[PDB]
Amino acid sequence: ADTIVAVELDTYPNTDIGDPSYPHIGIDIKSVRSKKTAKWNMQNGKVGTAHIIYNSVDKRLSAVVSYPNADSATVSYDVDLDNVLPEWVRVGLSASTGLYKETNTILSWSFTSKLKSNSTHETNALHFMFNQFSKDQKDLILQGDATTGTDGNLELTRVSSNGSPQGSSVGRALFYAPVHIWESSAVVASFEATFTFLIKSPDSHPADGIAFFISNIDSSIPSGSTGRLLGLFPDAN
Amino acid sequence: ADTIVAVELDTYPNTDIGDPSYPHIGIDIKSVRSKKTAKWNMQNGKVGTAHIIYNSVDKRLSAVVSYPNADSATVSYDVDLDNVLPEWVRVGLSASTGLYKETNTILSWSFTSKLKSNSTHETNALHFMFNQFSKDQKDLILQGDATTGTDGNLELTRVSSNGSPQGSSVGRALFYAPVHIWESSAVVASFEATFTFLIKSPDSHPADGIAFFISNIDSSIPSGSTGRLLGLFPDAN
Ligand SMILES: [Ca+2]
Ligand SMILES: [Ca+2]
Ligand SMILES: [Zn+2]
Ligand SMILES: [Zn+2]
Repeated sequence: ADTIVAVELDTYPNTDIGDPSYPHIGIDIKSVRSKKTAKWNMQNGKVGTAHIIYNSVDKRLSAVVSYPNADSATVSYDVDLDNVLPEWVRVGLSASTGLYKETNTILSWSFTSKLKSNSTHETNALHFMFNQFSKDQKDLILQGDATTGTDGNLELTRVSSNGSPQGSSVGRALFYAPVHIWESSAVVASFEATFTFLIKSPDSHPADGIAFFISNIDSSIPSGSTGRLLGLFPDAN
Repeated sequence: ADTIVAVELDTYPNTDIGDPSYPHIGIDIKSVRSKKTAKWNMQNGKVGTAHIIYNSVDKRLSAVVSYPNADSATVSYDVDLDNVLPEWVRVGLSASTGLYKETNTILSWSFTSKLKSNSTHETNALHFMFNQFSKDQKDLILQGDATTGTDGNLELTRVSSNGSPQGSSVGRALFYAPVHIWESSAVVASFEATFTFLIKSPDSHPADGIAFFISNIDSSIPSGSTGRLLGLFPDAN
């Protein structure tokens, strides 16, 4: 398989393979069996605010989710990013669904790497601010059945049936450029993300969530993920 | 031919094809026949400080170069980036020489676009700070005969024969990711650069200059450019 670490904002409680009995936020080191979990409200179509950092002076890998007028879920996990994730990566988004429908609209996304040339000697960035996912955005290598455009939206489903987004839809949003990580020059590359989603209520028990992965520079949709495999896992372990 | 706009930090006076009598800074719209030139010092092996902006609030493609203990050579040309430079681009550096030698050591490089979702609404970036050109940098699709690494350097020559870098060699340094420009979402993307270089005196009348282009998303070394074509124009017109 391909080595990949994601932040599952899972919206079906996958009762048989490791997730809790509630729709949560998790974090995944190569395994859909997660490393932390945290309770999530699951509001209807409301916007977004999720935020993921990792320094290596404090080596916790963090994430929060708060709708505006809602609380935050600090689902931070301590893991050693030294030996778990390859030197040059390809960041981006992954959502899926299967037999249940939900909206996986992303409207904005950002990033900032800062990797330790000689720690003070002017580290390297890849910062962006994608508030405007257009029709013909071409630094995205969006796999699967992802769409974009028509508005400022990134639609990681098969959409526009009145926003009832055609279940067993999987879509990935691999960003174009690579970033140095593994450790080697050490690994304080304090990568940030802003993950402003929209999960509309389709009045249909909405369930499978969007992830935010960091993968190897090569990828595909692994062995089918039309459902609980969450777009990036080949296997349910 | 490839639609291209360069900014020349020329060291060779090309009287025949149209450069003035001294080593100059200039600016190019689809031709080596520049629009404006200015006085540039051309010292020996010293370092670096160049700077290129374009604010469409002011439509000046301004450019200065300073050695420390030197002046600032403004070569700003009125150009409307509306109709001259493609809807998605591929930025990068370009150095070349032919029949004369020069060292074209680049030691750091940067960028910052800021492009107008809805003018205030959180312009998109692509900021990087390459102070750490590695041996195996892979967000560069460096063309020609450019090299990198072994130290923090981006050697746009064939070099290391005591760094007297083996005349008639060309190498460009195309960055990986594109930028939306042409106008379409209007063109206030104030793209900045910082271009810390080092032109060693080879004891051989140092000549052919380094550039800074914003080309099409495809390019090459055009039709052979071992010399006056400055790495990027197919023809001298
Ligand atoms: Ca699920
Ligand atoms: Ca020339
Ligand atoms: Zn889960
Ligand atoms: Zn010139």
